[PDB]
Amino acid sequence: VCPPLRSRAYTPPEDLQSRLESYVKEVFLPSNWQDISLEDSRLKFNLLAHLADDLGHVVPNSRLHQMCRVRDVLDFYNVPIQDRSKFDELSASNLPPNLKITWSY
Amino acid sequence: TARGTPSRFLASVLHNGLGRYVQQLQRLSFSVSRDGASSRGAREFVEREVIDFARRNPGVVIYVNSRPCCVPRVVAEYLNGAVREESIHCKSVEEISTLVQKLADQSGLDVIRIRKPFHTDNPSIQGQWHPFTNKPTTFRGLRPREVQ
Repeated sequence: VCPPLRSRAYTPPEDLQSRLESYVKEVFLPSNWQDISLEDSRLKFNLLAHLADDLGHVVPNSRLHQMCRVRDVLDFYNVPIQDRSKFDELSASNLPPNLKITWSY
Repeated sequence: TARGTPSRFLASVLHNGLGRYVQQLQRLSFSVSRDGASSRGAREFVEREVIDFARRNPGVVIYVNSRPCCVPRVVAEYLNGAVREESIHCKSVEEISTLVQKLADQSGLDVIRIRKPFHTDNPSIQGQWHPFTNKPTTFRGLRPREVQ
C-alpha cells in the first residue's frame, strides 16, 4: 500500500547545528567539526542516512558529491525548500486588489 | 489602402483631457497555459511583471485565467466598450511588457486611418470666412448697376 506522499516542503530546524554535531559525534570528535572530511563512504552514508531519516529530507544524488565536509552538509540542510505550486506562490504573494488570478487545472 | 479601409476623425472618449485624465483601459485578461512553449513568455510575464503593472495601473482590473482557449491571449477591454484581443503566442517577456503597456496607453478608439491630425470644436475665434467678410458695404445697400 502506498503511504501518504511525502511533502517536499522542508523548513530547517532551529537547533540544526546542535542536532548535526550530535549526529557527527554519533557517527565519527576533534575541534572544528565543521571541517570533518567525509571522504569515507561508510561515514558519509551513516551521517547522511541518519540526517535523511531524522529530517525527512535527503541529499539528492546531484548534490551528493559536493558534500565534501560537515560544513557542506550543514549548508545543504539549512536552506529551505518549498513545494507549493506556482499558483500558491503567486496567490499568496500580496496580490494588488486589481489583480485576480484563477487556476482551472 | 485608405480607399479600401474605414476612417474616422481624431477624437477622445469623453473629452478625456479637459477636466481630468481617465485611463481608458479598464480590463486586461491574460489567458495563459501552464504547459506549452507558446505561453512560456506569458508565464514569465505573470511571474515577474503583471504585479508591478497592476500596481502601476490601479484603474485596470487584471485577470489571469491559467487555462486558455486556442493560443495564449490578452484581451483588453476599454471604457468605451472596445475589446481588443492580442495573441501573446511565442512572445518574450519584454515583448509582452511592451504590448501590455501599449494597450494601457492607447484608447479604445479603432486603430484605423485618422483623417485629420487635429480636432477642434471651435476652429474659429474671429469668425469663419464667408464671401462677405472683407467685402465693403455700399450706401443704402445698393447692388452694382442699381438705379436708385
